[PDB]
Amino acid sequence: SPHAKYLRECLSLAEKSPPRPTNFRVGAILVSRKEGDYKTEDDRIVSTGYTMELAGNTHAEQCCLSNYAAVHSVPEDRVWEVLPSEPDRKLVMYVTMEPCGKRLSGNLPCVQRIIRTRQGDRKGIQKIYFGVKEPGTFVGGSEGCQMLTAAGIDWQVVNGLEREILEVAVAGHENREEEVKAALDT
Ligand SMILES: [Zn+2]
Repeated sequence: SPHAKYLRECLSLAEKSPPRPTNFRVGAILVSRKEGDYKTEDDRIVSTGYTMELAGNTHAEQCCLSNYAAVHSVPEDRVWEVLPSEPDRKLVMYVTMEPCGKRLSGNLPCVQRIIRTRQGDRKGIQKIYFGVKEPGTFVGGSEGCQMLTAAGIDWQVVNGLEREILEVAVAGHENREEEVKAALDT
């Protein structure tokens, strides 16, 4: 019920990303939600991010977590130590596209950044919502979803925004419109 609204807010974040010929403009919002029969009024925003918000070749999930790490004065790879881990609440990430499980560079993929948050006595991110079951990379596929399931992280596709999410994501690409039509065909 609130999921489409959160993904529209994610799409507005994605539009802050600079269009480039090889990037995927994505936005992400991390939410703390009461477990069970929750009220969206009681949601708390924990962090936000978008592709290339931070210098270099950064993804939306990466920027979302690194923003929180910077505010809490820890290195980005130790953000798991400071993310909320409260009784009766769960961390939920909304992101326009499926988190990637493979990156064409040496950078850690987004699903691994998500899985990393569950360490020690910290619950980490418990569920991912996204609007297109394709990663924010050229690879395509569902490897991100498979890695989430293998790690015990829930995920759910929210239908109805696929074309708009893709049009924004690949706005900087030479063959963007033909590429959108192919992704919607998939
Ligand atoms: Zn990614």
